[PDB]
Amino acid sequence: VQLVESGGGLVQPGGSRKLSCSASGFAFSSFGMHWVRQAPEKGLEWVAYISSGSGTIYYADTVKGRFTISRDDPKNTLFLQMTSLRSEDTAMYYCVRSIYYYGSSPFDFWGQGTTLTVSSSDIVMTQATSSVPVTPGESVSISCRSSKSLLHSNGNTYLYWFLQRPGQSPQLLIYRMSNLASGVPDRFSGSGSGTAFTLTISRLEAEDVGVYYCMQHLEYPLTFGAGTKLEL
Amino acid sequence: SYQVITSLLLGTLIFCAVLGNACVVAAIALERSLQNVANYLIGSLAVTDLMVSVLVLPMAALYQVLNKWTLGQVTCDLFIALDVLCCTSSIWHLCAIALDRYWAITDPIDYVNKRTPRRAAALISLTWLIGFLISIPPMLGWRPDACTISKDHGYTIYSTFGAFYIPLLLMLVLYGRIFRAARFRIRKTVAEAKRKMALARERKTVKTLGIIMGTFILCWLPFFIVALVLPFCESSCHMPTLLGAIINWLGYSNSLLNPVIYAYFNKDFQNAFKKI
Amino acid sequence: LRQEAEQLKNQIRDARKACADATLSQITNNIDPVGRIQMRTRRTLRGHLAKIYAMHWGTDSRLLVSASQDGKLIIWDSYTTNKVHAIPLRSSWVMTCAYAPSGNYVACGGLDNICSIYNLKTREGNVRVSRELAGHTGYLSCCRFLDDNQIVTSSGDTTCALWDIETGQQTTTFTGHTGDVMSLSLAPDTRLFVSGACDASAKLWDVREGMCRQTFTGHESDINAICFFPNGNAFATGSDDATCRLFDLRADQELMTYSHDNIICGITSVSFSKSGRLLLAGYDDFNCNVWDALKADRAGVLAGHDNRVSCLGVTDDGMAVATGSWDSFLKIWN
Amino acid sequence: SIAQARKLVEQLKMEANIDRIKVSKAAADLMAYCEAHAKEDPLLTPVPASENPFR
Amino acid sequence: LSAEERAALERSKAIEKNLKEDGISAAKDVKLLLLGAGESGKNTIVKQMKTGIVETHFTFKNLHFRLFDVGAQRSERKKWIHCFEDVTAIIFCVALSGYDQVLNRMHASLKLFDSICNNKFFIDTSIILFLNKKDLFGEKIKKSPLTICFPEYTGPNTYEDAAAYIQAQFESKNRSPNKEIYCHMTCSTDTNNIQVVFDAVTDIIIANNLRGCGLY
Ligand SMILES: CC(C)CCC[C@@H](C)[C@H]1CC[C@H]2[C@@H]3CC=C4C[C@@H](O)CC[C@]4(C)[C@H]3CC[C@]12C
Ligand SMILES: CC(C)CCC[C@@H](C)[C@H]1CC[C@H]2[C@@H]3CC=C4C[C@@H](O)CC[C@]4(C)[C@H]3CC[C@]12C
Ligand SMILES: CC(C)NC[C@H](O)COc1cccc2[nH]ccc12
Repeated sequence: VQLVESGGGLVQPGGSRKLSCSASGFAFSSFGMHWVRQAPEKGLEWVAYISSGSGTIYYADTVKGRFTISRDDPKNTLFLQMTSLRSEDTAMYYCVRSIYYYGSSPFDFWGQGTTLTVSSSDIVMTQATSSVPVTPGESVSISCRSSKSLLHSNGNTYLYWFLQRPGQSPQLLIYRMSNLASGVPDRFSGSGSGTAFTLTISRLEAEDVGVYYCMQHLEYPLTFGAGTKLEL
Repeated sequence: SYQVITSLLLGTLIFCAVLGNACVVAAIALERSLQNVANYLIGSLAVTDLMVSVLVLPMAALYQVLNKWTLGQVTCDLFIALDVLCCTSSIWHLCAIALDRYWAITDPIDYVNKRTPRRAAALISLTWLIGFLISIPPMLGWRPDACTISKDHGYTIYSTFGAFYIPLLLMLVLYGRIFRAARFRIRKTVAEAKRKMALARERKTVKTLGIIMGTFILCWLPFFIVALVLPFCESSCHMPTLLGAIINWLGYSNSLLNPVIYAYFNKDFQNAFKKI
Repeated sequence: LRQEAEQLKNQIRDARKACADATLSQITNNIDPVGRIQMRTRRTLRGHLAKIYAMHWGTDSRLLVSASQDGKLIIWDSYTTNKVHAIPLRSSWVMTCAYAPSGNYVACGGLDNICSIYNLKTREGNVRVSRELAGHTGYLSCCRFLDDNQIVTSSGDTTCALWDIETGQQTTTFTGHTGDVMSLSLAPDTRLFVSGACDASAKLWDVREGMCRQTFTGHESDINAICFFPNGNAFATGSDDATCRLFDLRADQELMTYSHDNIICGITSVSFSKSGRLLLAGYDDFNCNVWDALKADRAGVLAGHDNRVSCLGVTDDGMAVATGSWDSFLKIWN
Repeated sequence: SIAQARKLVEQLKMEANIDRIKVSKAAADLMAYCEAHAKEDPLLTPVPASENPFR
Repeated sequence: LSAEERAALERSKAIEKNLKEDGISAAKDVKLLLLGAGESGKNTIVKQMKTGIVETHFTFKNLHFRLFDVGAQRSERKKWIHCFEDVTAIIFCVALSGYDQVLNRMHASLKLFDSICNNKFFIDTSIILFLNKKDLFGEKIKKSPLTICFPEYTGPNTYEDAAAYIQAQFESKNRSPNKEIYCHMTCSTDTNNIQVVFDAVTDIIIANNLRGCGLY
């Protein structure tokens, strides 16, 4: 499984270019596809979503109308047609693999990303702490707050935890509140209820250094909390 | 007294037609085993006949019992349009059923590979389109306390030949080809018991096509002969207005008899009705 | 040696009659009978386009897999009726399906003589065949996972097999049936399983030893369905002779028969409620009858299928029963 | 052949020498389990529609 | 619904669409159950048309056939014979040169044919009977008479009359009005059994359609 973005580069403000995603190694047609961007110093922000089969398309309000997400299943390619490229559009754009069925793990694989450079009602996820200093071998709990209850009437709490390691693309740790992602050691733990959430790391290694991001998946304008960095 | 007999007879006919057609439609909708292209056409014929029985037959029976149109001229125009629409659609449903049977019996490859419910829907829509194309021209303009259809000679020919005579010729031709195919199949099938059963099959084929075509003809031909000729006898010929009612109600009774021919005689429909 | 075999058979019969002190009906004469178990179709699973032969509930009691002759293994979200997966089988002639207790795998098989193991949870988002278990010389009629690496299959080759899925090899072959083995039931502890075969006998097998501990013979015709009681000390069989029979492992004989004069059709599937007081049996006469497993009383009926109820299953939490049928629908009942 | 009869005899011997319990105790244990779990049997004792996931 | 519930429902709808497409594609297949007994001409007609069940897919005159060869299943048929309840026809292969052989071959074929004809799942299923090895039958009918198999024959020992008697014995098992037995004699060197099965299936479909209209 690998997602390879292309495009990016440097553009003038008001310009246009298409981001591409060369998916390979997985059933790309069966996955919903997201574009999630990260400004050079700020945290993740979800951009657009195209569902499996292209039936459903969503955009962030800040890019809706100007940005167009499209996929080509036969060539396993995901596109982001960007128009009227404002200076606020500079970011590293990540393509995110996500599949949706009962028990599935959305947002489980992320592409390496391409940096786009532009020259010059939504649920809120709050990570009050940031840049918390940690010591290897001892536990740490990363907290998260949501403006609305992420718990749905179905019983699921649509809270996602991602680990953005330094220099590496984000990596899902917990997909629905208290659901460990595949390949994540069973020392990361997720808990909370309603609007308050914590991610506990039991015995943090040197690889757990990184920015940890919340994400709600209850109402669709997916919002990340400002990341909570972990530093040695 | 005398009008009570007419009211009871016509009301019983309307109730029987409504019950029969609604039960055919309900059996189609209730059973997975009756959701077939052929059964879609039969159930659509039942839907059309139920529309006849609930829209035309009550108003026509009111006109018959009261011997006069005690409703509006707008309502009279609507009644004529609905009557022609629904009767033409039922006759062309008979033609569509015959066409589907013809394709099933003479084109098994199409029956397997190309026969889809979209084709049943297309045939149904085409029958209703012909019904509209026959019934709307009088409202668009092609034409006394009496509600009678337009007697325009051009419209008379167009509507009698478009609702019955072209349907009659198509259905006669299709069922003649179906008969020839049925005998070809039986003769190819044919130890004396084998010839016994082949003769029984030919007898069954002639009985089935007799029921189908004889019911259609004895119901609608007496009405449509008069509907074609009598406008051309605008001064000489005078229908007793009892024979006219009789022939019109034979045509209406075709909507009562169609469920019996196409559903209540069907073995599949009988089993499905037993399931309820 | 036929004389010695008959002598041992008579000794077994005598040992079984020595334990037949009071029948199950004599001891359950005083418990309050269940009144009328009136389940209702809560969900109808539509999407199969041929006869459904097998279903198996998930251990989460929410997902279930169904096997249909249309060549599709469909995993259902029974709460929402959502289709989680639709697995296209290489052979459409599937007559058994097993959902792994972990939920990571599903199995299916049939006239191809293969148990195909499907990985439901792959890095690629598609369900693929992880292993095809070949070695049975007859159709596979039942398969049940012990875990992610072990699955027990029953076959029309008259044998049952234990498989190591990683090696794809028969760890144990369970021979001893003379008729086609039609059903399997693992014990809750999964240390031993019962198989019912066309020889009208149910054989109890040790999974590790690989030997037939006990043989149970009360049915007059082919046993199609078998299921342990929830505690694993008894099991119920469903055969073509229109009877269900409850056999105790320790008593080593039939304790109860679930038959009715108005039932003459064969029995396709049996399962127990969570407490095991209800034996739910699927019949050729298109419905599922609910039996008081203790009093043999016909507690209820699950009518609603237009063809033979080929399979049924009770959730591990006991909330719902799903019945599959030849009419291509699965119905969830409460 | 003869080996098949030998195997059948050995299997019958291995099956004949087991510790069978009385069917009275078997039925008593089946009762004990049934009434010991009758409360947690949603099919035996239907749950309120709030607690029924298939509502 | 939740966003994830909505996307799960969308996935379920896509699955339903694919299932409907697959069922539509599958309903266009003419499914044939190939039967017979051992050394009959089952494999010969499979080769002419071209592990426990073998599936031969061929298209002839715009008709897609799925031929299910199940002879490898050496188990009780009635446990899996309902799997083929909805075949267009059964193709039964009988070796004509089996009247003279015991392992009687032709009595076994007749018993199997009777059980298949009078199976409750094949009440109205027509049978494309193939009487195979007609050339070997002609070779061995001039030497030995048709009395080793049928003592009650008492007819001419000629090839045509003996073969007609065998065919009559097989068709005597039909005993059903809604089912026809289409009997063809083959010699393993004739390239027209594909045509024979196509014509028999066409006749079956036409007769089923006529029965639907009440004309059969
Ligand atoms: C409105 C009502 C009175 C008209 C009904 C017309 C019916 C009753 C008439 C018209 C055509 C007639 C059929 C014509 C042909 C045959 C074939 C013969 O072998 C049996 C009689 C049979 C089947 C007739 C039965 C009666 C029949 C079906
Ligand atoms: C089952 C088939 C034969 C039903 C056919 C019955 C039809 C032809 C019969 C039964 C009752 C009859 C009606 C009874 C009463 C009258 C009133 C009279 O002033 C005009 C004729 C009219 C309107 C008859 C028309 C024909 C009629 C509708
Ligand atoms: C009371 C009258 C309105 N009854 C009419 C009868 O119900 C159907 O008459 C026709 C249908 C189609 C085409 C037609 N051209 C002439 C008559 C006609």
